[PDB]
Amino acid sequence: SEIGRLNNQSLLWGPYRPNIYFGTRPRIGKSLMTGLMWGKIESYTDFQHTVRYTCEQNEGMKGYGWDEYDPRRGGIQSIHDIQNGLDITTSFVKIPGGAHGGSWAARIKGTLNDDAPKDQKTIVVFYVSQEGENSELEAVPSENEFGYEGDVILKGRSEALGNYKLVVTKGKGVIPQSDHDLSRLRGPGQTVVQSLTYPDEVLWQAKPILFQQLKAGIDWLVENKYDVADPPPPWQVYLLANKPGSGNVHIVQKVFEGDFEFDILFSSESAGKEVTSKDLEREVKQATEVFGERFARVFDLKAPFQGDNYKKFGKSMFSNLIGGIGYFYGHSLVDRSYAPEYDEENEGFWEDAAEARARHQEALEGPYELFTSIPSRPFFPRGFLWDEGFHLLPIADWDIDLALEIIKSWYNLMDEDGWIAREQILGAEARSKVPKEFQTQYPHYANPPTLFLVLDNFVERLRKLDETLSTASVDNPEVGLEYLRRLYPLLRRQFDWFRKTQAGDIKSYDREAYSTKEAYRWRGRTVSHCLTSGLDDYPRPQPPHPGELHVDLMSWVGVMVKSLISIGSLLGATEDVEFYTKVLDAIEHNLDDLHWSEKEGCYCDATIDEFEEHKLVCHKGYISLFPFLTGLLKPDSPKLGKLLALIGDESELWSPYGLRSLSKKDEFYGTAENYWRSPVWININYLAIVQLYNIATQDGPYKETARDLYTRLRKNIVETVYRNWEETGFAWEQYNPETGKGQRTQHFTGWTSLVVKIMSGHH
Ligand SMILES: OC[C@@H]1[C@@H](O)[C@H](O)[C@@H](O)CN1CCCCCCCCc1ccco1
Repeated sequence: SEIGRLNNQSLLWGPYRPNIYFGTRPRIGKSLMTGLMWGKIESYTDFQHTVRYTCEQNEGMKGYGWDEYDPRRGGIQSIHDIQNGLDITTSFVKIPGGAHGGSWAARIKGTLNDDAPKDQKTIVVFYVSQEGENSELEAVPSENEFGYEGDVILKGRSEALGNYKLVVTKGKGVIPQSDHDLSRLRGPGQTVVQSLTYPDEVLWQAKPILFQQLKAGIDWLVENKYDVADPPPPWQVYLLANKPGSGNVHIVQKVFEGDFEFDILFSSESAGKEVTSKDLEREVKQATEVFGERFARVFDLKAPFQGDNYKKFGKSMFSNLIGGIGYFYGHSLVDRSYAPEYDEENEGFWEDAAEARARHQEALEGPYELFTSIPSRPFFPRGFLWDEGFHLLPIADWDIDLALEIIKSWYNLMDEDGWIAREQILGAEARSKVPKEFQTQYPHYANPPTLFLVLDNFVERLRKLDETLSTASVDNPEVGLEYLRRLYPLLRRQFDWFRKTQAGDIKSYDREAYSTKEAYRWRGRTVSHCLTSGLDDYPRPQPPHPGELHVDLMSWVGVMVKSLISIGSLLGATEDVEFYTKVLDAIEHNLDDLHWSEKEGCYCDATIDEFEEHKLVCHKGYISLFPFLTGLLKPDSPKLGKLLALIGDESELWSPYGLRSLSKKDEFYGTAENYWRSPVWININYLAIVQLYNIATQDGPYKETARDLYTRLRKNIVETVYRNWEETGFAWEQYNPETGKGQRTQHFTGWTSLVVKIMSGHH
């Protein structure tokens, strides 16, 4: 309980709003949040198009991301904005102390790029909001008439945070001055604050709230005879009238000519002395040193990636992955009808289930909270179930206590039946990034249980103060077991939930096999898709059919039983461990009996035919290697070796750039949206690389073959991601097997980042 409270205290504050360029919030649903906004202003209508706040990716932004980050300490973020001619640094640092989760500081630095006019006007805004019934926040008024010559001090109080002061410093930088008649009523130009109150649930809507104030300002100009005959400068037209006070929103605005910097100092009163700029500098410096030392220890790049170029690459892939960590809070949209159509028991079941959806029974439920890393800051800044399985493997290396926090956070969402929604859209803010048609979660929709992989890694570590806290759950085996003891019931619940809801039909067709129980079929499939599997458009038996069996799903169950055995063993759940052992046995046999093709030489999904007999439907690709990817095969398996032939074969899956999702020989190669139908995906490649390495480092028939493919596949995967990073600055969602080019979505960190773990090795 001691270590648990120390983690709470340590992880409370962070820049946990990955959906915006820069902002802070604690791991409290209703509390204090900050956000940064900037935009050049050249005209009377331009700011609304230039201003930046939520993350996007267009021709306007060269790139951005974290150059170093640890959620316990802070980090530095770099933003390269073409539209606004600015290179921005956002440095954030945490100062432990008091009872309330410590303090923190940020420095915003903006440098004009060579293209920007030397005399650019740039509007910067710091937006602060506080939710809660019994909380207060006040801007201390200034001496001077029209705004601030110096720092803005906000004093606030809340049950969650105690007393605090949030200071936005005067800054370095030329501040432009107006000789217009308006300066008599608005001042010649200075820092300003507007204190406002709105009903709590709209506070997150910083852009509209801001724009509403600017609009009222411009309206006031027009009411008071300032016109096109003789107008003030644009930048003065968009400077807000100063009106500090109290409210649950505080708009702090500055305008700069040329380069600029300013600081935010959040001072927890319950702590010792208040935070200073000089403080922020020291801690920024200190954090970097610590980051540096830990990176070289945890991510020791092995040949041929020992070079500094690869080190910068790793540091970028790592910092963006871990930097995506967010805290989200609010209601989810869930259909709790449990319509019978979602049982998908009929032929044509996809029209049945569409009819139930068209009943629109869903409603908001919760609130819920989640602490999680995300795949994509610009496009999907939210938790995806099987994604997090992958995100946490490098994170777990860095800070196992951290990863366990995230696992806990995920498992806390599980409902009474055993279900966790595979996509976590929590609260109005999260919903703003998502069409309503795609918000609704479905209690019958699974997602690969990849979080079990991280537990598997923790379990091997457990067998064999920011320093202490990162590893406290492995260094103190009592602590480690107590975690598993508490988690175990939930793991088991989820296992049962898969077998209850994702069951395949053996007994009701002409199907002979060693076990009558073991067969699985992903609920949720449409004619062309099966989103729940993770592999959107990978070809599946056509037409979809309740007699389908999916070899990937079965292998995922295998992944879970094996973990339940390890974790059960460790807690001594003897009754349980024996159930597992009979299940793992049956899956082993059943994988072969239901999914093995001796003709094709790989594992296939199955359906039942027109004549009601079990057919194999083989599509040589990731799906076909699943038992191997998930480590279910014995190292001397004849089948394994046949699969090694497939993996290595250039005319099938082996591209210079990684394993192709689908074989070049399959009819569905590069068809339709071509999502999982040729491209190279780093997450599944990572599984292939890990499993090759296992075979390569053991006595057995395939040792040297596995070793060769490990060597080359590692090389191809790392190089492809790195060349693309070098050329484009980005991690990509997937990679083109013909050109090697990164495609689909940028800023995918995201499981692409597994590249730092591939390079560093000693699995
Ligand atoms: O990383 C999560 C998820 C993985 O779990 C799956 O394995 C993967 O197959 C698909 N990805 C991405 C899902 C994208 C969410 C849909 C809203 C995005 C809107 C858009 C579409 C184009 C650009 O923006």
